[PDB]
Amino acid sequence: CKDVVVQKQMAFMLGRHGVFLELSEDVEEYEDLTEIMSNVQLNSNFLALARELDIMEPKVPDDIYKTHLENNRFGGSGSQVDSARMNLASSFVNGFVNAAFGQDKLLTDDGNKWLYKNKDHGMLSAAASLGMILLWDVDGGLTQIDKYLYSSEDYIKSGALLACGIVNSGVRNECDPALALLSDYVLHNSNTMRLGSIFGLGLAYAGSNREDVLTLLLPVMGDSKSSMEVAGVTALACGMIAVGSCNGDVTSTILQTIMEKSETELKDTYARWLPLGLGLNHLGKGEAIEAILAALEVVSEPFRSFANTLVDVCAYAGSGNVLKVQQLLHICSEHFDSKEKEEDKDKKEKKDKDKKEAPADMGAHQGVAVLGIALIAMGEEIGAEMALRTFGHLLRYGEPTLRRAVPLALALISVSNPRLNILDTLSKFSHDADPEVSYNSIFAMGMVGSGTNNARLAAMLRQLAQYHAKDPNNLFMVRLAQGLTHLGKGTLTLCPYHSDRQLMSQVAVAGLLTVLVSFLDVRNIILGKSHYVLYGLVAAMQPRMLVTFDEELRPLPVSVRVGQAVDVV
Amino acid sequence: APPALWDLAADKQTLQSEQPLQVARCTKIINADSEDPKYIINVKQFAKFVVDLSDQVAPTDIEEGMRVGVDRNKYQIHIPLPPKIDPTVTMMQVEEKPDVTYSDVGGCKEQIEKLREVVETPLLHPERFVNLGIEPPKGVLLFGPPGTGKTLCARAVANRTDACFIRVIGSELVQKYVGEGARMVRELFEMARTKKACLIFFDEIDAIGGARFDDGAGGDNEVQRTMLELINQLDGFDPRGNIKVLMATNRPDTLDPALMRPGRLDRKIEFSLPDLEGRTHIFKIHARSMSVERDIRFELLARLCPNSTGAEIRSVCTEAGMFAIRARRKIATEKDFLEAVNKVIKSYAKFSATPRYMTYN
Amino acid sequence: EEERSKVDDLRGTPMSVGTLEEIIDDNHAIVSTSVGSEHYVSILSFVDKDLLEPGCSVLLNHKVHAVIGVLMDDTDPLVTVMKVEKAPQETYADIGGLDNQIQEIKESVELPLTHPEYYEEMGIKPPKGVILYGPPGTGKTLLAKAVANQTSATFLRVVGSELIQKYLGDGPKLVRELFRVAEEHAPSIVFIDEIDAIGTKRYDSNSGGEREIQRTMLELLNQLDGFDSRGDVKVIMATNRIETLDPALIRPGRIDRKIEFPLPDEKTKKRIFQIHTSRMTLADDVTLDDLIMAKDDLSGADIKAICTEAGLMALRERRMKVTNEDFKKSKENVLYKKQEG
Ligand SMILES: Nc1ncnc2c1ncn2[C@@H]1O[C@H](COP(=O)(O)OP(=O)(O)OP(=O)(O)O)[C@@H](O)[C@H]1O
Ligand SMILES: Nc1ncnc2c1ncn2[C@@H]1O[C@H](COP(=O)(O)OP(=O)(O)OP(=O)(O)O)[C@@H](O)[C@H]1O
Repeated sequence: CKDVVVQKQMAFMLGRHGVFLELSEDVEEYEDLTEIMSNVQLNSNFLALARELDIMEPKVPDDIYKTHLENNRFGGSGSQVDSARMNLASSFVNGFVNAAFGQDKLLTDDGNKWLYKNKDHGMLSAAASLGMILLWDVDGGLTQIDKYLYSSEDYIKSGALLACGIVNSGVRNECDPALALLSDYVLHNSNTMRLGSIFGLGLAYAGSNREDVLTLLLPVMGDSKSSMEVAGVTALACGMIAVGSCNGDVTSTILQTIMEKSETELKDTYARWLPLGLGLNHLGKGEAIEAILAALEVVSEPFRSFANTLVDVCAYAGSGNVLKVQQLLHICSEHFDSKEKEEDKDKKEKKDKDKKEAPADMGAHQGVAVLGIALIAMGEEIGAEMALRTFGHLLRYGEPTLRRAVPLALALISVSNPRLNILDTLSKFSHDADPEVSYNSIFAMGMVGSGTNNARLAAMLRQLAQYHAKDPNNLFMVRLAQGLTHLGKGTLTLCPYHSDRQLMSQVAVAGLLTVLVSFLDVRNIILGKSHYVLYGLVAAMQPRMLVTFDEELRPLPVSVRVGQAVDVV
Repeated sequence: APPALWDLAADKQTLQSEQPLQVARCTKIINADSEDPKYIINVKQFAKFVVDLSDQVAPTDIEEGMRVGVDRNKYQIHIPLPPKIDPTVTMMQVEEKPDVTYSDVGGCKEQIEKLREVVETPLLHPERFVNLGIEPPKGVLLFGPPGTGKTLCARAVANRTDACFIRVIGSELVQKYVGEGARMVRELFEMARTKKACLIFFDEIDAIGGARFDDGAGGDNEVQRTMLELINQLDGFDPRGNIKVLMATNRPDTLDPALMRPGRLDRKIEFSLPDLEGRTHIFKIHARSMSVERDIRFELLARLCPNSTGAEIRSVCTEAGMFAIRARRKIATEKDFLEAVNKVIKSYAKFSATPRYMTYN
Repeated sequence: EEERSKVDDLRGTPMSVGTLEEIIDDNHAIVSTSVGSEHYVSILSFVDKDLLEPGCSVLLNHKVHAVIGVLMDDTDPLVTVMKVEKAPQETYADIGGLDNQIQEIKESVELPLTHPEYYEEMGIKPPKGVILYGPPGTGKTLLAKAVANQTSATFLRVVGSELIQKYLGDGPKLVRELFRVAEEHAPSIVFIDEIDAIGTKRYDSNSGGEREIQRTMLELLNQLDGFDSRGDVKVIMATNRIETLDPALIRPGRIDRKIEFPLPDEKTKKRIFQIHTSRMTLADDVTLDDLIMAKDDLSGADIKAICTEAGLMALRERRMKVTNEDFKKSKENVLYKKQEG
C-alpha cells in the first residue's frame, strides 16, 4: 500500500492507533502536527498514544512551547483544548497564565483566549499572576529577613564585593528600604558589586509587575561604560529583569540604549549579556540585534571572543530557519575566525533542537573537540538517555584534557535520573587533584544534582572541606556542594537554618581571611536564603534556563570577574 | 571499560610515587623518651628499636603511645598514624543515614518532648544552655512495654542535625575467651572523644547488666567485669565525656546498674504506651496507607483493644486489607474487618496475652 | 591492550594474599598479612576502593606489599550451608486437610514477590514473616509447606539451637552473618524449625549458661525486630510447644500471622491414605474406611511408615502388590511399636 500506489488505507478508516504507529513512514514530522478531527473522546486517547508514539522522536506535542511555529494555530487549538468549559478549565489555563514569566504565550494565546472580552487581560500580563503565586509562595515559605541581613549589616561590607547583592535581589522583592541601600551603596561603583544590587533594584518591584523598567535603565546611560562592571551592570538589569518585555517598549528601548553606547561597550564585556534581554522573551522576534552588535566584531581579538561571541551569537534567538547561521557564518567568517567557527557550528547545532542531526554533526570532531561536548550536550534532548554509549565512547576514545570538558554534558541528559550515574562517575572525578576537573565536576553535578538531596551528599560534604588545598576551587566544590541540599525551600517551613549557620560558621574560622570564606558564607545562602522561586526544574514544562548554560560555560576557565558575571544568578 | 582504562593508565605516575613511602612498613608503638632526639619504639615484628625521627616531622607532635611510620632501612620515624584501634567491630558499630522521621510518633507528647530537650536541644543551641547554665543532663533511660521499644531512637536518627551518631548492640559486649570485652568497651570511648559529641547508644543493657553475686561458680564474674568496667569508665572525670549517653532496655533490672545510674544518669521515663484518646493517633498515621472510608470511626475500634501498643493495631490495619484481598474488596469497610479484628485480638490473646508487665513483675 | 601487558609486570610474578586492616583518606591503606605485618599501600588502579571496606582480602605484590587487585573468595563456612537447593518434586498439592490452614500461609508467602500487583497497590506491607507450630511432634507437616516454597525464589533452612550453644559464644554472630548473607541473596526465605533454646536441658559439650542462652536468643530478637533492617530474608519460625518461648518474642514477630496445626479427622486421614497409596499398588480387599477407623490421632508419616513396612515385608515374598493380611500384619508392627513403651 505504502510502496507505490493509492494512499489512506484502513488506518484512516479503522481507528487503530497501534497500526497508526505503523501508518506513518519516515518523513519530516513538523507537518504531522495535523490529524483528522475526531470527537474529544477519540482525541484524548488519540493524543495519548500519539504522544507516547512521539516521545522517542525529537519532536513532542510539547513543541507548542519551543516552536516557532508561532502561527496562530497552536494558540487556537491551545485554548480550544479547554474550550468551551470555562469552569473546570481552571487547570491548564490559570496555572498556565500565572506560571508564565514571558508575554508570548499569554499574548498569542491572549488573542486566542476568547473567554469574556478585554477583561481576561486581568488574569494576563503576569501582574496579578506573579502577585498571586508570589503570595502563595509566601504561603509556602519563607526566608529570614531581619535577623540574618541586619546581623550582617553590623559586619558592614564584605571583602568579596561579589555575591552579596543577589541576596537582596531575590530576597526583597519588593521592599524599597533596602533598595536605596543597594543603590546608594553601589553609587560608590566598587568593582562589579553593583551587579546583584541593581539586579534587586528591578527584580524587587518586577517580582510581580511591571516594574522599575522606567528607572531600571536610567543608570545605563547615566553611568561610555567604559566596561560591564560600571555601566553594563544596570545595562544588564532591564534586559534580564525584563522577563516578558518587549511589551513592546522595552525591546526598542534596549536596542536603542545599546546602540547609544557601542565603542565603549565594546564588542566584548557587555555584548556577552545583551542578547539575554531579547532571545529569552522571543525567539522569532523580528528585530535583529545580532547584526548591529556584529558590526563591532572587527577588534580581531581571538581570546575574549570565545566567551563573548559564544553566547553573544547563540543568545540572540532560537531561530529554526536554517538561514540565520548561514548568513552569520558567511558575513561573520568571510573567511573564518579560525576559532569562532567552532562556536558558530555550535550555534547552528543549537538552532535546531535534538533533530538527531547532531550525531551527524560530530563527525568533524575537531582537535578543538568542543564541537562534540556541546554537540552531545544539547544535540540530544530525549527522555531515554541512550547517550551513554557515545558519551562514554568520546571520553574513552577522546584525546587528553578533553575529558575535562566531558562531565559538562551532565547538565541536559541527566534531568531524568542523576542520582545513580552522576555521583558515581564524578565521585571518581572528585578526589582527582586536578582543580579543573574538580571544578567542572562539582559543576557537572551542580544544579542538576541539586534537584533533590540525600544522606550521601551531606555525609560526603565532610573532608571535602577538610582538604588543605588553596584557591577558590575548594569552597566552590564544598560551598557549591552545599547548595545541592535544597533550593528555594524554607526556612520556616521547612528545614532549620541553624545547621547551615553552624556549618558556614565553623568552616569560616579558617585562613582567617582568605576573604573567599566571607564569599562562601553568602554563596550558600544565595540559593539558600533567596527562595521566593521554586525550581522545579527550571523547568517542569521542558524549557531551559538561558542564564545558566551561558554563564556556566565561561568560568570553566574561571579567572577574575567571570565568576561574578555568572554570580548574577 | 573506559573507566578501567583511565584507572589502569595512572600507574605510570603511581610507580613514580611508589618509590617513596612504600617502605613505610610497619606501624609501631612508641615506649619512652630518654631525650629529645632519641626515642625507644616497639613494633609488632617483636624487635624494639630505639631510633630518631625524620626532620620533616616536629618532635613535639609525638606523644607516648603514638603509632608512627618507619623507613626500615634507617628505622627512623617517617609519619605518624592517627588511627590505631580497632578491627571490624568498630565499623560494624558505626551507623549512618536517617530513617523513621518524627511524623511516625504514635501520639506521645510529654515523653518525646522531655527526651527531645535532653539530647537534641543541647546540640541544637549549645550557646543557650552554656549562657543560662547550670548544665545539661548526662542522659536518659528507656524501658517498659514493647510498644515502642527502640524506634524512638530512629527518631534521633532522622532528626540528627549534622554529625551522624553510633548505635551499639548489647550482646556483642559479652564474648567467649574472657578479656575481649575489656578492650571492646574501652576503645569505643576514645573513638567517641575524637568524634566530638557523637552519640553512643547501648541496646538491651539487661543482657550485660546481670547483678550481682551468686555462691558459685561464676558465672556472673565475666558478666560483672563487663558492666562494672562500663560504669567505671563511665565515671571517669575526663572529659567526661561530652558525647552524652543514651540507654534502652526492657525490664528495669538489675539493681546494680539501676543503683549506679541516678548518680551518673537522669530522666528515666516509662511508657506510655497509648492513652485512650491517644490510641487513635496510631490509626491516624496508618490511615495514609490503603484507603480509609469516610464512615470508619477509629475511636470506636480503639477502645476494643486496650494494652495493644502500636504493633497490634498495626496488624489491625494490616489484616483489614489482607482479608480484603482474599475477598477482592478494594477498600476495607469498617464492619468488614472488625469482625476479624475482635478475632485477631482474642485469638492471639488466647495462647498468650503478652504480659510484658509481668515480665519485670 | 598495552595496559594488560603493563600492569602485569608490576604485580608478578609472585604476590601475596593479605587482609585489609584500615583505610586512610590519604589513599594509603594499612594491610595485614600473615603474620602481623602492616604497610601503606596507595594504588589508583582496579579500585573499587569504596566497595572494599576494611575486613576484606586484598593482594600483596612482593614489591612492595602493593595491592594490584581485589579478591572476594567464598567458599566461606556459612555460605556452604544454604545451598543446594532442593527444588523438590513435592508440592503443596500432595497434602490435604490443611486447606483452611494452608490458605493463609500460602497466600502470605506468595503475597510479596510473585503476584505483587494487588499487594503493592494496596499498601499493606507485612514483611515480618510467619510463625508455625503444632502438636504432638508435627512441624514437618508444616515443612511440607516449605517444600512448595522451595519451588519459588531462594530458600535457606537453619534448625536447632545446637549450632549456637554447642560451644562458647560469640553468641548470635553465627546468626548475624546469616541475616546479611541472605540479604546478599535477597529475596530469600529463611526457615527455622524446632527452637529448643529455652526448652533444652543439658548444653552440648562445655558451655554456659541457662541465662547466657537467653541473652543470645534476645539478641536474636533485636536482630529480628529489627533496628534497622528492611531486607528480607523472610523468616519463618516453627516448634512443637509455643508455651516455652517467651511472650517477649511475639510483638516484633510474628505479630500478623501464626498458625496452629490441628489433628486430622476421618475425612482428612482418608485423603492422606489416598495420597500415599496413589503410587503404591494395593490388593482389592484393602478398604480405606476400617483403616482410618482403627487409627486414633496419627499424622501423615505414621500411615506412611506402615505402608513402607508393608512393602518391606512384601519384599520378603518379592511382591509389588501388598495384600490386606500383609498390610494388617505390618500395621500391627508400628501399632505394637507405639504401644510397647
Ligand atoms: N505508640 C507507638 N507509636 C508509634 N509506633 C509504635 C507505637 N507502638 C508500637 N509502634 C510500632 O510497633 C513496632 C514494633 O515495636 P518493637 O517490637 O520494635 O518494640 P521493641 O523494640 O520490641 O520493644 P522493646 O525494645 O521494649 O522490646 C515498632 O516499629 C513501632 O514503630
Ligand atoms: N494431610 C496430609 N497429606 C499428606 N501428607 C501429610 C499430611 N499430613 C502430614 N503429612 C506428612 O506427614 C509427615 C509428618 O512428619 P512428622 O511430624 O512425622 O515429622 P517429625 O519426624 O515429627 O519431624 P521433627 O522430628 O522435625 O518434628 C510430613 O512430612 C507430611 O509430609
